[PDB]
Amino acid sequence: NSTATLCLGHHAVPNGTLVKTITDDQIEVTNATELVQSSSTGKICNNPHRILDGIDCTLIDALLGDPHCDVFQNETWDLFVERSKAFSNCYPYDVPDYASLRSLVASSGTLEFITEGFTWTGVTQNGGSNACKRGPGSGFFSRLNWLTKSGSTYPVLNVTMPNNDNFDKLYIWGIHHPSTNQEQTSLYVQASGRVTVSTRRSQQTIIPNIGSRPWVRGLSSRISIYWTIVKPGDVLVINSNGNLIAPRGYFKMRTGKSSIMRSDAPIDTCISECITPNGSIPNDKPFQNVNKITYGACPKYVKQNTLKLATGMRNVPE
Amino acid sequence: NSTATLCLGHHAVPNGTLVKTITDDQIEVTNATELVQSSSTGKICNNPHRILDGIDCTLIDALLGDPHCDVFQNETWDLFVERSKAFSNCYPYDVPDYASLRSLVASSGTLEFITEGFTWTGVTQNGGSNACKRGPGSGFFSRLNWLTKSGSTYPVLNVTMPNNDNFDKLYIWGIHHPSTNQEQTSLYVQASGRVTVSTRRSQQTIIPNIGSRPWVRGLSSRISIYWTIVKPGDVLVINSNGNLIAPRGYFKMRTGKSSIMRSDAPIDTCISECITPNGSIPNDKPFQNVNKITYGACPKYVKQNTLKLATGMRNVPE
Amino acid sequence: NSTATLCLGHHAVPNGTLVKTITDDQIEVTNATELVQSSSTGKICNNPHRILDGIDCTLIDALLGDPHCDVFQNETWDLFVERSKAFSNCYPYDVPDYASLRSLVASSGTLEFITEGFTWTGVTQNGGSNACKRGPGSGFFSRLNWLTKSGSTYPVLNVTMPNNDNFDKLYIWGIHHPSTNQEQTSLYVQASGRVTVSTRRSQQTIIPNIGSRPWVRGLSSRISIYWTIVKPGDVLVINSNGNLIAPRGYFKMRTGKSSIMRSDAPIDTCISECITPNGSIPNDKPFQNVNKITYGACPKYVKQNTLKLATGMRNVPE
Amino acid sequence: GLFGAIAGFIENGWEGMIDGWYGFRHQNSEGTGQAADLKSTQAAIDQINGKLNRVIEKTNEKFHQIEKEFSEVEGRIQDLEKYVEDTKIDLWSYNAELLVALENQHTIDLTDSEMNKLFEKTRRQLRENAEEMGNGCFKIYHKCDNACIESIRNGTYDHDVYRDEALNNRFQ
Amino acid sequence: GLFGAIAGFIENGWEGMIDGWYGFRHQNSEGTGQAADLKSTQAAIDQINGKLNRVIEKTNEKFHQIEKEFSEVEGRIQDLEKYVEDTKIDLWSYNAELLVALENQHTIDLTDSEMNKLFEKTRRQLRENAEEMGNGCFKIYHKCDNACIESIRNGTYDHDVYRDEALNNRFQ
Amino acid sequence: GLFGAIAGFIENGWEGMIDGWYGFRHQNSEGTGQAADLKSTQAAIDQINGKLNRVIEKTNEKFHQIEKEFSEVEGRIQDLEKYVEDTKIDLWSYNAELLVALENQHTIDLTDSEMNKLFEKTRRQLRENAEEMGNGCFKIYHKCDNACIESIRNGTYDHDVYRDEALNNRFQ
Ligand SMILES: *[C@@H]1O[C@H](CO)[C@@H](O[C@@H]2O[C@H](CO)[C@@H](O[C@@H]3O[C@H](CO[C@H]4O[C@H](CO)[C@@H](O)[C@H](O)[C@@H]4O)[C@@H](O)[C@H](O[C@H]4O[C@H](CO)[C@@H](O)[C@H](O)[C@@H]4O)[C@@H]3O)[C@H](O)[C@H]2NC(C)=O)[C@H](O)[C@H]1NC(C)=O
Ligand SMILES: *[C@@H]1O[C@H](CO)[C@@H](O[C@@H]2O[C@H](CO)[C@@H](O[C@@H]3O[C@H](CO[C@H]4O[C@H](CO)[C@@H](O)[C@H](O)[C@@H]4O)[C@@H](O)[C@H](O[C@H]4O[C@H](CO)[C@@H](O)[C@H](O)[C@@H]4O)[C@@H]3O)[C@H](O)[C@H]2NC(C)=O)[C@H](O)[C@H]1NC(C)=O
Ligand SMILES: *[C@@H]1O[C@H](CO)[C@@H](O[C@@H]2O[C@H](CO)[C@@H](O[C@@H]3O[C@H](CO[C@H]4O[C@H](CO)[C@@H](O)[C@H](O)[C@@H]4O)[C@@H](O)[C@H](O[C@H]4O[C@H](CO)[C@@H](O)[C@H](O)[C@@H]4O)[C@@H]3O)[C@H](O)[C@H]2NC(C)=O)[C@H](O)[C@H]1NC(C)=O
Ligand SMILES: *[C@@H]1O[C@H](CO)[C@@H](O[C@@H]2O[C@H](CO)[C@@H](O)[C@H](O)[C@H]2NC(C)=O)[C@H](O)[C@H]1NC(C)=O
Ligand SMILES: *[C@@H]1O[C@H](CO)[C@@H](O[C@@H]2O[C@H](CO)[C@@H](O)[C@H](O)[C@H]2NC(C)=O)[C@H](O)[C@H]1NC(C)=O
Ligand SMILES: *[C@@H]1O[C@H](CO)[C@@H](O[C@@H]2O[C@H](CO)[C@@H](O)[C@H](O)[C@H]2NC(C)=O)[C@H](O)[C@H]1NC(C)=O
Ligand SMILES: *[C@@H]1O[C@H](CO)[C@@H](O[C@@H]2O[C@H](CO)[C@@H](O)[C@H](O)[C@H]2NC(C)=O)[C@H](O)[C@H]1NC(C)=O
Ligand SMILES: *[C@@H]1O[C@H](CO)[C@@H](O[C@@H]2O[C@H](CO)[C@@H](O)[C@H](O)[C@H]2NC(C)=O)[C@H](O)[C@H]1NC(C)=O
Ligand SMILES: *[C@@H]1O[C@H](CO)[C@@H](O[C@@H]2O[C@H](CO)[C@@H](O)[C@H](O)[C@H]2NC(C)=O)[C@H](O)[C@H]1NC(C)=O
Ligand SMILES: *[C@@H]1O[C@H](CO)[C@@H](O)[C@H](O)[C@H]1NC(C)=O
Ligand SMILES: *[C@@H]1O[C@H](CO)[C@@H](O)[C@H](O)[C@H]1NC(C)=O
Ligand SMILES: *[C@@H]1O[C@H](CO)[C@@H](O)[C@H](O)[C@H]1NC(C)=O
Ligand SMILES: *[C@@H]1O[C@H](CO)[C@@H](O)[C@H](O)[C@H]1NC(C)=O
Ligand SMILES: *[C@@H]1O[C@H](CO)[C@@H](O)[C@H](O)[C@H]1NC(C)=O
Ligand SMILES: *[C@@H]1O[C@H](CO)[C@@H](O)[C@H](O)[C@H]1NC(C)=O
Repeated sequence: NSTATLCLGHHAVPNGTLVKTITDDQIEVTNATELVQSSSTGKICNNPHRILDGIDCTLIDALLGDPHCDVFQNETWDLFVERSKAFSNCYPYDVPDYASLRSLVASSGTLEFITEGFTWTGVTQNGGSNACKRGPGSGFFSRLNWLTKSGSTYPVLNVTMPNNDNFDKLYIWGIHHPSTNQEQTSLYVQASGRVTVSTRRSQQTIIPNIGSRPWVRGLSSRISIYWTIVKPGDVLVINSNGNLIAPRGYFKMRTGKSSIMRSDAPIDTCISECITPNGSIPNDKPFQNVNKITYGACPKYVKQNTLKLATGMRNVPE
Repeated sequence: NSTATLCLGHHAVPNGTLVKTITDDQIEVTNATELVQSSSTGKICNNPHRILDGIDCTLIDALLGDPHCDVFQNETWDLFVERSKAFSNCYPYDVPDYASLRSLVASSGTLEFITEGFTWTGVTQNGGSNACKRGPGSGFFSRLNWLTKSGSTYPVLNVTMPNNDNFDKLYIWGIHHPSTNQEQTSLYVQASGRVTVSTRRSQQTIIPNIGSRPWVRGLSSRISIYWTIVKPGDVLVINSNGNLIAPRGYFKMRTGKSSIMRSDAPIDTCISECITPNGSIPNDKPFQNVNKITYGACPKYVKQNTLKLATGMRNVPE
Repeated sequence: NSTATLCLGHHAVPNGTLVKTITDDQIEVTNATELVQSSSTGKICNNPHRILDGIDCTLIDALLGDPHCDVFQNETWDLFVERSKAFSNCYPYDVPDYASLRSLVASSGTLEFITEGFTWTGVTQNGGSNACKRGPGSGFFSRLNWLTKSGSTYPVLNVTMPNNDNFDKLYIWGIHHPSTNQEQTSLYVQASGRVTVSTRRSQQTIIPNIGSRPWVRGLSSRISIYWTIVKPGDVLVINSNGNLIAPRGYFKMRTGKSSIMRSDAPIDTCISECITPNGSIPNDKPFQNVNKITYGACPKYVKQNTLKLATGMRNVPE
Repeated sequence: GLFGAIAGFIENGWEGMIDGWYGFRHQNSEGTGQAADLKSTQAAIDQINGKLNRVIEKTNEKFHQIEKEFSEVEGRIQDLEKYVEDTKIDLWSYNAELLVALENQHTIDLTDSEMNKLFEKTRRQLRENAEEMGNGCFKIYHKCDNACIESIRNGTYDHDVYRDEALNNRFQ
Repeated sequence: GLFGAIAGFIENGWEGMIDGWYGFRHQNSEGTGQAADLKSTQAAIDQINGKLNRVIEKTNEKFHQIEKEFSEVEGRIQDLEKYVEDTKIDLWSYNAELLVALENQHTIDLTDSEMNKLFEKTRRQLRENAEEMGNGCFKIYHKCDNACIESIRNGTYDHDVYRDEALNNRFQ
Repeated sequence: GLFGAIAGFIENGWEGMIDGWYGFRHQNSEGTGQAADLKSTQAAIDQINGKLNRVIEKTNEKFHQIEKEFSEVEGRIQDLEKYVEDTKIDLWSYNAELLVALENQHTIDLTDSEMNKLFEKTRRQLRENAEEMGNGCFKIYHKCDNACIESIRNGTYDHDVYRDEALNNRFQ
């Protein structure tokens, strides 16, 4: 022979992968990679985030000072984990605008409580209850002060507190709703109560609502919880003539990266930067189809369960 | 001739269609299809959805039991249609947070009312009014009970109701705001009223506001409407000493696909899966420019009035 | 030579520009244009928009009639500019739902006030205060009327006002919260006040809260501000027996293009169609990275600081 | 328009073509004729139909939503609802525009590419018995019948039978 | 870069070219020269200008909106407003990025395609009197003047006049 | 699939190719052989890797957000939150779909273009000593050794040494 030949071609694989294109919906290529992370490990790694496990306590009960949440004093968290087995074992209470306070305290990241010296003259301090036993005797919340009449009278309390620091102060107070019209006058000689808490720019006035409620842990009275924020240079004034659950100090308010998450997954000692209510998930892929609630540097939640990206040419076998 | 010729070419049409491209704004192709549905038929088809025509009644009046809406008892809807010619012809009333209750009842999909046996001892039941005639005599709402004094006294009502079923219960109650200070003491001997409704986790206390209002159908008194939701395992307690519009039972609360829509379009017997306040529109195209309020499997509302997609090659005529 | 040559080629430039592509991240082309406007001039041009400079007054104080904001009567704005050096120098007050009223009046675009003739018989009009000096003597807000007892009694005020025009009317009223229980009975002989303002479809009843507050400009009393909207064909009724800050007329309510913006930038006499809190920015580019608060025909706020679009071929130099 | 076949070196279209999208037209020693090619037309039709029926299948089904028309002026909640609705509408209209703008360009370019592919195949078939005249036609330098053009149309042209005659005709 | 003309079989650019974007450069029996081609440059400029003025026309005009900067901490409404704003910004930045990334690629590919189209047209003009030397130039096997290259430039080259001379020059 | 090289005039792939993505396979006077070409494979791999590592780098980091799961029925605020979440999810899924749909098409077209570029370069190298047989192979009309094919593979083939022999072999 006095000639030659030179053929050109490309490679192929026996099994390729089906991908979607602009024209076709199923076209077979030599290789593809997955873009949607759709599985979780099942555990919540405690690095490099600071996770706090709220075993049997919610955030509000750990704020108020429930006797079975006394291990949560001055807890500093980066992410609070709330379990579903949580319950309350103190005086039955109620919070108007509960979600607002829960999100305000969850995003602050601290339970640091500075005690202050209030002067309540003419009343009896450190009221107790048999529904909130702290030890073998009666008790109450550890951050609140239940004031009642001193002997035979209940004067008009009028107290002040200035803010000379350079941070905001959070005060938590409450009002007591009695059960009958006889226990009102046996604790506060006045036949009607009223609580006013005022700063230089706002004011809140609450009046107790006497009535009967369902029995909860042996009581038909209630407590309503309110809060106030004092900014640097402001002042706080508290006026009352009955039905006052006074504060004992203030919480320090911070700003940063902190949140809260309801999940029943255990906690291990791995390392991951993303946390979902199902556990920690890796973040090598841009999208995820596990949960739409996420904390950290997490991929985005999509509705598709699989998306393959082609990293090779078309597959034309023999 | 000892040669030949072989020419290649494509087809063209006399009139083509102008489309937009990445480069050009008007390029002429041989064929194009429309992608934006911009017309409506004018009628609301009643298949395969279950449409309810609220001719002269709103949702709240059909809930309370207006005497000209007594045909709407236990109506089950998939989409409630509210007309603009609707009016009220009973005792003038008022609802705080009206939109919340309207959206809560609209998305439930039922007006099923189970009557319960409450025991009100010491008062007179079945109060009436001359502004809400049901027949030839005086009347009232059919789902509420207007209690007044029995002879010369009005005791403190205190009633309970437990929830032993496995679904949620919706209770609708109210409070009566009188016109003068003489008609207050002639219906409820106490010079001030108060209504407390409480579950194991919430409480609502309302106090009547005596005053004069504009005359509506011959009355200057008012009624305020409130509601409560009792979850399985909970309990309801009602305490009062005057100005109580008691309930007669509970509505059953469901979850599903249901809504409400304001429209003045008639109803026919066609078949369509999408419904707009202009009528039913087909859903063969991905986009629509008719209304941004839609029910069903509807295309998306865009601001453009026409969008043509090319389904052929370019048009180069002779 | 009995042959020739004909070469083809393209142009290149010595310095080209780096752009991003679908494949490459840095590819050098002959020319590129910028798409993100990332600088501001620093001043707010007053053409062709109508800008109003609220030097030392907020919108609410210019609405109520503060004595140092009397130059803002019947101001018509297209964009209200609020400075940070603003303060109040009148009776200390308080607005529940402040943001709602601020956004309602900001988007209306007028402070046009029509005075109306109310008849208050049995009381003393034009009350004053030493914290709101208008000139050398005591004063008050110019749009409100402080009524007190006339000699020895304070009758039950009951007044009406119909709306026969074809526009909506905005009424601004208030309630006075005293400091002690002695100054209540020295201004309004009744030991408890109440204010009811009602239309044919709504009602608002407020009761004063006696208590002490922080000292602001020499006073510990307060004023709470409420508003009502009367639609054409409706009617307004005001009932009271103490603690009423009556209105003097109504504001006219309009609908259009108007808003409000907090900024500390000066105002010049240039021409621009977009306004940001940093000043006016040109709008030749589709995107901007200056501020996410904008008024007018403004580009969209993106997070990228530079985006270059290629307007030439690739650059291959010698 | 990226390959330069349609509206490029082919001057105009053929309005007398009603069988398919692409076809042939020969001028022989026995007269003239015309025909079509099913494969290119079928490929283009399948691609365009796949694209079309890809985009128009539905994805949404909404039953309960928020209120979008109000009769009063209220405040913060109404402002937030109107802002949400305006953002959603403005963000969906941009997608509606961009999808069409991209797909029209891709359709035009693929329908232009099919013609170039057919031309290049026909050129590769006539190995050295034809010359390209620059306007879309081939000059075949040997003498065919109505059965020679049909062998070129159904892909069984045997070039080596007419090689010597064509080479002596074109080069001398 | 899909056709391999720019940065492909053409080694570098011509920095002495200031008339247009694409042009010629001949080496003759009477000297050298240089010129440009208006049609390809005009097509590229028109396409790029159409694209540019397509994207930069405005679509939005907003007058009243929601509050985006707060001085207090309040609760649910402020959280929802901040979430809405963050979602809107994050969803518009992605579009801003993707539009530019796609259009730059399309611009580069079309400006590469125009060169290949010009080259292929010039090759189709010189039917069999020229050979492609592989680096962007044609070797013309007959002898032209400064008036022969200009007939190739303005599209009226007559190949059949120099056919016999070129065929005897290149093949023997 | 726009250039018609892969799945076009090249019938099938080579499953015995394990060195690179593109390669050669010659049939000589001394036997057969096979090899690969590093440059085209490297260009394709670099482009695909650049694209891949372009899309997968992260952009978001969220710490505090709104509530997305509720235990009660409340009213307006919950409805607005659910609407916001549904809109965000529906608007991000469309982008997730469209990005992949566009990039797969571009990847396929570029991996098809590289083959055509290699083919056209190899055709331009063998100036007039080879003929294209229409199925991806060249018939070389002079006699090479295992050292002649390797000069064609590493880009230093000298066509003018075998010109006279090839011209007398192919044309006579
Ligand atoms: C207004 O109306 C409400 C509702 O009807 C009344 O409230 C009820 O008040 C009574 C108080 O007399 C409550 O009774 C008590 O319940 C306790 C808890 O028990 C429940 O659960 C256990 C199982 O865990 C059941 O076995 C039991 O039957 C209950 O259903 C009991 O522990 C109590 O027993 C204790 O205390 C009383 C008094 O201290 C003793 O006499 C008993 O012997 C026993 O030691 C008691 O039975 C009842 O639960 C309340 N119901 C609700 C729904 O809250 C108000 O009293 C009424 N107000 C007025 C002024 O009349
Ligand atoms: C506090 O201030 C308010 C407002 O000023 C007072 O309210 C008004 O109260 C009077 C009651 O005396 C209302 O009067 C009645 O209006 C009825 C409806 O009519 C209106 O529309 C018709 C046309 O459809 C007009 O012709 C008519 O003029 C009205 O404008 C009339 O039908 C009534 O006539 C009936 O009843 C009275 C008493 O029953 C009879 O004496 C009459 O003869 C007639 O049969 C009557 O005219 C008035 O509408 C109220 N105004 C508003 C705006 O609500 C409060 O009374 C006041 N409170 C106190 C304690 O002083
Ligand atoms: C319930 O509790 C509250 C809080 O403790 C009491 O309120 C305080 O009330 C007193 C009134 O006696 C207020 O006192 C006055 O402050 C004015 C403003 O001054 C402040 O700032 C200046 C510097 O600018 C400081 O120098 C000064 O010390 C203050 O800190 C002073 O100008 C006043 O002086 C004037 O008036 C009084 C009476 O008119 C005269 O006797 C004085 O001589 C002087 O002319 C006065 O000192 C105090 O500011 C209030 N505190 C707060 C936080 O509001 C309530 O009084 C109390 N209620 C009851 C019923 O007991
Ligand atoms: C992550 O956890 C969520 C919540 O537990 C899971 O979501 C539920 O999935 C079940 C089974 O499909 C459904 O019946 C529920 O309605 C879902 N709850 C929702 C959507 O709120 C989710 O499946 C988990 N994902 C993984 C990968 O484990
Ligand atoms: C569908 O109904 C809506 C509401 O009735 C129509 O919208 C109105 O159109 C008129 C005329 O253009 C305008 O004056 C109104 O301001 C519109 N109301 C709005 C936008 O809320 C709409 O035109 C109807 N569409 C069709 C196709 O009939
Ligand atoms: C426009 O004004 C805004 C607000 O004054 C500027 O934003 C601030 O920039 C500084 C410096 O980078 C930051 O410390 C602040 O946190 C920013 N405030 C925000 C984001 O609310 C912005 O930089 C200005 N832009 C221009 C181009 O001048
Ligand atoms: C392809 O077209 C050719 C046209 O030439 C067909 O061939 C001819 O077939 C008839 C039928 O037997 C013979 O009489 C002729 O002599 C053939 N002519 C030539 C030039 O071959 C052929 O059958 C067609 N093949 C297919 C598969 O359609
Ligand atoms: C295209 O270019 C050719 C260059 O050759 C132009 O032709 C010449 O025209 C002049 C003017 O009459 C004559 O004197 C020459 O003899 C021509 N030479 C040839 C080789 O034809 C021609 O006019 C140009 N045409 C256009 C339309 O621009
Ligand atoms: C490119 O490939 C050719 C293959 O022919 C290499 O050349 C040969 O080189 C050897 C080594 O000196 C000589 O003995 C042969 O005579 C050469 N043959 C020919 C036909 O030239 C060449 O070295 C390679 N070049 C590169 C840069 O890889
Ligand atoms: C397919 O690509 C992945 C990475 O994208 C790589 O790890 C794998 O080896 C490839 N498959 C083959 C058969 O090479
Ligand atoms: C919490 O921190 C504060 C400030 O450091 C400190 O005063 C207080 O004692 C701490 N709480 C406990 C449990 O000691
Ligand atoms: C244009 O396309 C539509 C469907 O997309 C088809 O029904 C119609 O027949 C086409 N036009 C022509 C002239 O074929
Ligand atoms: C509505 O349904 C309930 C439960 O089935 C039933 O008890 C009641 O009687 C029904 N209402 C009417 C109008 O009968
Ligand atoms: C680059 O383009 C801009 C407009 O897009 C133009 O003004 C400028 O002159 C161009 N650069 C050069 C070197 O021509
Ligand atoms: C404001 O406008 C109204 C109506 O034109 C007018 O009655 C009123 O007097 C104006 N205000 C002043 C400051 O005059």
